[PDB]
Amino acid sequence: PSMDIIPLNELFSSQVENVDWIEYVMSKIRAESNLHSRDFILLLLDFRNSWIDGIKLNVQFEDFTSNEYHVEASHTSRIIVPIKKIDYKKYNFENTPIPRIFPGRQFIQSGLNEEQTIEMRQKFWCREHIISKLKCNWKLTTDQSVTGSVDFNKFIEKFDHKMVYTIYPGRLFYGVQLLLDEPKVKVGEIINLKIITEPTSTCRRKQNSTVNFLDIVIFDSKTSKILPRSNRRILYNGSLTKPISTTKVSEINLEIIPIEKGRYEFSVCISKSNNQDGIIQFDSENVILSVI
Amino acid sequence: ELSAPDTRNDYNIRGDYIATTPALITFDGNESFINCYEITANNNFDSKDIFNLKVRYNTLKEQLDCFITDAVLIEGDVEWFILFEKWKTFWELEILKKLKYDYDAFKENRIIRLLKTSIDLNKTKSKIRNLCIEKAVLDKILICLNKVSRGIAVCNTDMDEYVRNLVPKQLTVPVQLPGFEQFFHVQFEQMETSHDALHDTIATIGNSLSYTVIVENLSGQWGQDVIDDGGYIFEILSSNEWLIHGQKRCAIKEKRKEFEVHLIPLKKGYLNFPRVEITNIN
Amino acid sequence: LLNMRLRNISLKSEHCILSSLDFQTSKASEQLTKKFIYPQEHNSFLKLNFQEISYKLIDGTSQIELDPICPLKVPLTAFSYDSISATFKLVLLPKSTQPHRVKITLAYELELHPNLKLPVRTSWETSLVNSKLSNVKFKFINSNIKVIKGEKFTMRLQIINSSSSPLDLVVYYNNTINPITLENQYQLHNKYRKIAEGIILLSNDYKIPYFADLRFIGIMSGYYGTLSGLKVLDLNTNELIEVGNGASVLI
Repeated sequence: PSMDIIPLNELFSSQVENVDWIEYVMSKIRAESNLHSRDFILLLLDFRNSWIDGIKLNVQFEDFTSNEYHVEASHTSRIIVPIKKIDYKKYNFENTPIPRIFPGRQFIQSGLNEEQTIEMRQKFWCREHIISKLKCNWKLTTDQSVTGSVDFNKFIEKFDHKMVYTIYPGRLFYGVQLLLDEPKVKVGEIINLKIITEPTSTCRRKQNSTVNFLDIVIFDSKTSKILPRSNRRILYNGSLTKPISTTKVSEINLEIIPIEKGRYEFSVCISKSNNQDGIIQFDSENVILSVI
Repeated sequence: ELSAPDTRNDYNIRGDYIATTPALITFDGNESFINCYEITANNNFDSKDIFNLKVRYNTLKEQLDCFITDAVLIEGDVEWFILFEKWKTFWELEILKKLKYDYDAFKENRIIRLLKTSIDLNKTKSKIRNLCIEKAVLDKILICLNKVSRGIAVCNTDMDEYVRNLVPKQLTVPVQLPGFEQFFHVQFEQMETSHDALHDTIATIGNSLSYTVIVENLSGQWGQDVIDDGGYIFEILSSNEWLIHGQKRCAIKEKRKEFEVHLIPLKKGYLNFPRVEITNIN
Repeated sequence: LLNMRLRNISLKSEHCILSSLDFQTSKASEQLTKKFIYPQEHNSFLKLNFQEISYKLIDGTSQIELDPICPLKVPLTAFSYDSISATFKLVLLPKSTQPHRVKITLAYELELHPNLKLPVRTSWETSLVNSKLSNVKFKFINSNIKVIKGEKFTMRLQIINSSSSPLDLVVYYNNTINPITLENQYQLHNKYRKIAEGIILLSNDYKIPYFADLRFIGIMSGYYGTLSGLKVLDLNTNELIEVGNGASVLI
């Protein structure tokens, strides 16, 4: 009787690799050596028992396995499954499925009809993707062999707006990777940084400013980003604002002339304009480099 | 471009900025455009010469109206054969009072007049009459630069044909001081509360004065404050300066002010006055 | 009037009180004897500190400063040793003695002996989270102690009630980015993103009915000071009060 979805950022380590989901994501990422994280989001189910004995609670999503999740009498327990997030460059998701009573009533939509009619379509189609694989099998604790399932279509409520862009990239605007030369540069050396941006199908709401202003912000990999005047820390050519199109895969550059450092971090944001409160999204792509 | 001076220095500069991926790297008088230059020193120590910058700037106010001139009202080479030619200086007495929208040219809205005087200006056809591909077809192009303002119409495509290349070239001082020495303080932290995970800012200095001083500040802590008393122990090498600290307290107004108003001072052994401090809390 | 001395005391509330005296060279006295020293062809002074001691002023007591000290002698300098006091509860201003022994010097003889002692009071003087309604005090039974390694761990919110309806309330973590000078927008966004996404709280709406265990897992690194998010909520309208307490490095 609740639901929450949380992304993932830490690669993790081998000595803690004994709980099921981290060894699942690590084992899945032993091959396919382009993804590391930020693509293996993590959804938080919370099973609650309204009965009078323990149950054992497996869950299998796709090839995910579980432990012997021993639940108790009236005890809520939280069960953690990892999913690769729904890519909109493997699909399109602009289809309403008609129900099973073809009564031909042919009703209205009655909102901003290009926005909510496909927005709630995005909601219950991502709900269709979550429902259509998630499988549980439960047996009562040493007093039966009652091995049944537990259906979910009376349980998963809707998706709120956090639980759309957490599950579905393509709710927010630009897909961004960050292509870098080396992570292990010495001090006196010059590095081209190369972000690569992908404008989306869901830029169709505006089209007005084809130009859209980004930023590049540099974090210390503790906290507390360096200022524009990055004195004795990092050096660069020109103002970092460096526009992109809402047309195609634009590229951009800087020249991170490093000076007297270690363990930096680079990430962007999207600002649409020059003014304050123009900023509309903050990406989370955080490529770190070290300086020796 | 920053380059060599007029001596036989041959300094191994490697930093530069040519606009190589754009040709139009804009600027709008509120942001930075920081340009950085690695001037690595040659076979000797770096001297005190005068270097020279080379900036090939241009104002925006000639660039933006080329699509308002060579595209909007000079399309056909017969419609711009004689219509422009006998009134080019009349066009340059017309477009010089354009007063374009350089107050909202940050976000969008390039190539718009900002409504200085739009309606009274069309009386110029009366007292002087020329070819109607200019005298009657450019008032529509004056409306086409009044409305129809494109946010970014790829303005580097129609730039290089008419943009003049101004070139300021200022000096560059390499301004500095002259006293080279060194230091190396060593330290070992004494427990206060718990280790807070200390992080380093830096270690370098440059100074020359009369009754000269060299002040230093400690590292940066990112746990709970009033932190561990750093106990320090000197190796005040290669000189004889004057110490002023012993076993400070690392999140406070204490400062290991190793002053130097004294002798044993070599001169000009590097790019400036330098004394590589390099404190070590290990 | 040869070496100006000052004592600075800082009140570390989670430990003892720390007070450090500080010697200096007193420049308005150094140029005095510099004039006669360069009259006798000497560049700087050679005062020798041979017996420096802080004693706890009482009927009779003495202490020992919190690191090591040799018998030193410096020309134009400053030194500062630190000694730990005892953090008083309320209203007892302790006093100290702070004796010293500067030995001056001349041409291998004529060591004019000096001594000084400035006795004064060592009181400069500039984690329970109360409920702020009915003294339902919360304290973690191991606060600020956790070196986890992205493993599970358990804590202990020892709630202390009025023992008058002691079964009332529910904890929760609120994994949601709060909705908030442009880099003042970005620092608040990075703080609110790393708060609401780094740890999970495996017992979410635990509904406590007076210990708790509260197992977390913690999926990103970094020092999480003050551990925000971990709210409780109680029988009245909105007792949405924080814990504001406890911290964990996760590496």
